[PDB]
Amino acid sequence: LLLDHEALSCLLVLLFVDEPKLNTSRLHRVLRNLCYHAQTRHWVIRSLLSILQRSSSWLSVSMDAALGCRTNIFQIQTVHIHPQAAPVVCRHVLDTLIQLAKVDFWDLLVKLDNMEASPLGQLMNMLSHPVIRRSSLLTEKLLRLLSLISIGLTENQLQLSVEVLTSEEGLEDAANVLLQLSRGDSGTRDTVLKLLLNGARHLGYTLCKQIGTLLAELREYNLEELQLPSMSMLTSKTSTQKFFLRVLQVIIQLRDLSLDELWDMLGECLKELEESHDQHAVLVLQPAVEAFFLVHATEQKFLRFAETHRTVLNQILRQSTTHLADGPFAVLVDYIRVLDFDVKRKYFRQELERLDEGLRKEDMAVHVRRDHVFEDSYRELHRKSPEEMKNRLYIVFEGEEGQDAGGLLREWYMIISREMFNPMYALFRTSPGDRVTYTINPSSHC
Amino acid sequence: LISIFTEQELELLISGLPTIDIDDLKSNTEYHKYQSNSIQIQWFWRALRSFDQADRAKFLQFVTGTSKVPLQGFAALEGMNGIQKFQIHRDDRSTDRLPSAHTCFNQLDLPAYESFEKLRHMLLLAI
Repeated sequence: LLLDHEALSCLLVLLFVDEPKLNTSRLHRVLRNLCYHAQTRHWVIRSLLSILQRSSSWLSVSMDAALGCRTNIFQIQTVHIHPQAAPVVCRHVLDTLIQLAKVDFWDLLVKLDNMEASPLGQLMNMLSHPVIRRSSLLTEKLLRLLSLISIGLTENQLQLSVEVLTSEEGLEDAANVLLQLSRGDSGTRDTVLKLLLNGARHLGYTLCKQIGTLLAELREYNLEELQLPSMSMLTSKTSTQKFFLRVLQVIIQLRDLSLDELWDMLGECLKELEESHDQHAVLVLQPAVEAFFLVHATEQKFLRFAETHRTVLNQILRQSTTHLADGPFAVLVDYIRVLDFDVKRKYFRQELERLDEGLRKEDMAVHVRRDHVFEDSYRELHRKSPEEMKNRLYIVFEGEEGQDAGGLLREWYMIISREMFNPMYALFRTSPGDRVTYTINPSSHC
Repeated sequence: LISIFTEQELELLISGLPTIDIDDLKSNTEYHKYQSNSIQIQWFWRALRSFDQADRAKFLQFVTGTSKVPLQGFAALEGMNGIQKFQIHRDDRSTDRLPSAHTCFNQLDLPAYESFEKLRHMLLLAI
């Protein structure tokens, strides 16, 4: 017992006062070192968690909370924290708890003023309480905390509402939490899977309602660019599309949801967007298409989809910078008629660079004579390895002046592609019918 | 990794997409059983103008067998027996079969397809 509970209370009062200068990371390292003593740690955490619950004269600390409102953080009459200061007390306490997770108090506090795995249940209940549930920041911090600590039914419902309701990093920490919880018990795995499916079904039902309004309004738009106001609630950063896709990515991460009324009306909606002679107008359904190809095309119906919407799925892929073989649409690598040439060219160039990404490519000289380039190159290169060939060639013509290496390379390629069809090498001959094409010269055995 | 391209697309990858002077082709088209003001021909030119550069190139390969653009223009378009202009022939067989090409004559046989949309679909399915 290095320090008593009154000295710990004096240190912990520093968490309430919001001073920018104060080094609270150093205070966190003091509390961390003190919390190596197990009884000190346990009392510290029980106090910090009582501070969270109570957030949801020496002690005269005036915090500027709003405009023209300078609140006293403590109301003593049994000690309450004025709800304007609460979000800051929460923010500092979750900041301390994140370090302790990497690694009575009120009555003592008034006595002054007058002169991991068990409380995970409390921290999961904390998600229901309003000052936290409001603040995306406090939610993100609490979720990071839970994601660290994780290494019941209502508490999982409250964890899932964090995804079905409103933070990409905080919801990826929520994904980590839901995974690491599912690692624990087959029964919590099952209950969290079934409650994810329940929420995803609610989201799907309301998404079908939204797209039904969208399709109807496109009908009323045509039957007499696209800025249908029904589109706003799909463009929105917090749209049910992004919630549904997020939840499905978590479902698919836990696998290691029958909605054909949605999928067929997404279908006819896409068909009525494509017939409406606008292009980016599809993209307000890109995440619903990516959800379709997540739930389907399991690691078929997606093939009939890629046929009847082929040019649409191509507009999707062409607009997306998501790399074809790292995104969801990678499955269609093998059904190649369903992509545009330049989409396949982009996939080609990205997969080539990915496969050869471990290889450092160098610059490499090639010394040739203007009159012998073909045979000098054959001698130089024909025993070279493929990875040495993959180096960037710069060509030096004997005694010629320096020039732009790019233009000199283009000339080199041009001259070579000419000399290929010089009969003196007997490599290629023109089709006697066409007379402008070229095929392997059957007289190269000379 | 190369097998993602078609036999057309590997040519377009190696030698690049050409710029097609549709006006030069039109200036070097011969109509045998169609005429230059037939509605299927106006649909043909509308379709070919509507195709992007890659589908235009696939058409050029379909009818000439190559994407290569003649330096002097399509007036210098070669066939089996010397300079042969591009040529569109009406295929008097049933109109539920695709157009057909005889590239050594640069010859297109084209059924009298009943509509712009159907003709465009059949041509795009051919290429």
